[PDB]
Amino acid sequence: PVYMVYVSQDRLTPSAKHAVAKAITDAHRGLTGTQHFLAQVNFQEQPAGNVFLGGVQQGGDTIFVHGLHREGRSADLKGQLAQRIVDDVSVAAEIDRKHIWVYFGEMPAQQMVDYGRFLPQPGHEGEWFDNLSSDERAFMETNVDV
Amino acid sequence: PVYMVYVSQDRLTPSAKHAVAKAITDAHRGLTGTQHFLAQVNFQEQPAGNVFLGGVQQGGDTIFVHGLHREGRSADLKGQLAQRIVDDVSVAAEIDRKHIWVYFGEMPAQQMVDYGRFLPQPGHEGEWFDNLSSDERAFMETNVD
Amino acid sequence: PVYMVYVSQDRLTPSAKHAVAKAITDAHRGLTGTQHFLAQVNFQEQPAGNVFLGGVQQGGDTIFVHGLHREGRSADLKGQLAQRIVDDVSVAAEIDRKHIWVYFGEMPAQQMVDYGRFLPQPGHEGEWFDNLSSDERAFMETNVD
Repeated sequence: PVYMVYVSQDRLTPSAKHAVAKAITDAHRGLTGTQHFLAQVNFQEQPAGNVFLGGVQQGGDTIFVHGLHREGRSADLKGQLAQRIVDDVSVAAEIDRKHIWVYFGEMPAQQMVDYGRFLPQPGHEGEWFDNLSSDERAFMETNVDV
Repeated sequence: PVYMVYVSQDRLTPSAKHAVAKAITDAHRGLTGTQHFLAQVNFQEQPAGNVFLGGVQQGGDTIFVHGLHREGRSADLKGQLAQRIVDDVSVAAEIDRKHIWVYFGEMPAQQMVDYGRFLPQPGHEGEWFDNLSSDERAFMETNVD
Repeated sequence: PVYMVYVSQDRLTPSAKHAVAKAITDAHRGLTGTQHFLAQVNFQEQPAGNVFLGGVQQGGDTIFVHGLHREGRSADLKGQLAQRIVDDVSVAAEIDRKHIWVYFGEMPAQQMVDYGRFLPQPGHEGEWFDNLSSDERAFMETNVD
C-alpha cells in the first residue's frame, strides 16, 4: 500500500515519525498478511495553520491518513484496519484520536505498481514474490525494519 | 469531507486560506447538509514552478482541489457542488476560474473515519452526531466558523 | 489527467522536473489521445527522509506517481500507460525502476473539472474543446510544449 500521512511540520520528531510509520506498517502487515516491505508510509508535512475544520484554522495536531489499497478486501477487514491505525497512531504520535482522520481508497491491482512491478491480487503476495527476480527480492528485503 | 487544496506557496495568504476554506465548507454544507465541522480543507503548498500543464512549467496561480467524499450522492448533486466550488473559490481567492481544477473521489462510508469515528451514510449526519460522546460533540462544535 | 508526483526535495532539478513532466505527459497523450494541455503534472516535494518502506527511512530516490483519471479506459490500456510511465520516468529522472510506484485512480467524468470546465467522456476531447470559448481554448493552447 501507499499511506499518505498529512501532518503539520515539526509536529512529529524523527523518532515519532518512525513510530507512526511502524504503527501503520505493522497494522497493515498484521491484518492483511502483505509483506512489510510493500507498505509505503509517505509523510506530507505542511506548516501549522494549513488545516481548516469547519472554516476554523487548526494548530498542529491534525493527522490525515489517506490509504491507497488494492480492491478485493472485505468491509469488515477494512474497518478493523482503519480502527487499528486510529488507535496505534494515537499511541505512536501521542495524539488524541479525535485528531485522526483515516480514508481508504481502492483500485484494481492491475493499475497499481510497487517497486516498478504490477501488484498481485490481495492474498497472493506469496505467488507474486516467488516470481520476482533475485535482485528485486534482495532490494525488497532490505526495506524491513529490525 | 476532506478537500486537499494544492496551491503555490503564498498564493493564498493566511486570510485568503480562511476565505477559501470557508467557501468550500459553506458549499459542502449548503448542498449536502453535512455539518460545518465535518469539512476539512487541507492546504498543500509547493514552490511556484512545480506545476506543469502540457509539459509547460507554470507560475503560481493553478489551484487543484481533490475532494474525498462518501459514496451515495447523485451525479446531479456532485456536479452542482463541483461548480459551486469553482465559482466560490474563484471569488474567495480572486482567481480566474480557468485556473481551478476540481476532482471528486468517493469511498464507502464504512472505510472513512473523521475525528476518529466512522462516518454514517450521507443524510444521516444528525443522528450520528447526536450519538457521539459528549466530549466528541463538544470538540467538533468548536470547529465551526 | 492530474498526475501527483511525490518526490524528495532537490532530487529533481528544474531540468529534470521538466523531463519527468514531459515523459508522463507524452505517455498520456500518446496512449489516450487526450490533448497535451489537459495533462497536469503536479510535483509534491518533501524533505528526504519522509518516505518509509517497510518501516525503513528512505533517502531521496523514491518516486510515487498518483494519476487521477476519468473512468472508461480498458485495464489493458491502463497497464500499458502505467508501464510507459515507469519506463519513461526512470529514464527522465535517471532513477532505477525499482524506486518507482504508480497508482491510477478513476472517477466519473461528470465530477471532474479541468480549467474550470467539466470533462467529457474519454475520446470526446475534440468536440468538447471546440465548444469552449475562444479565450478558454487560447489559454489551454499556450500549455503545450
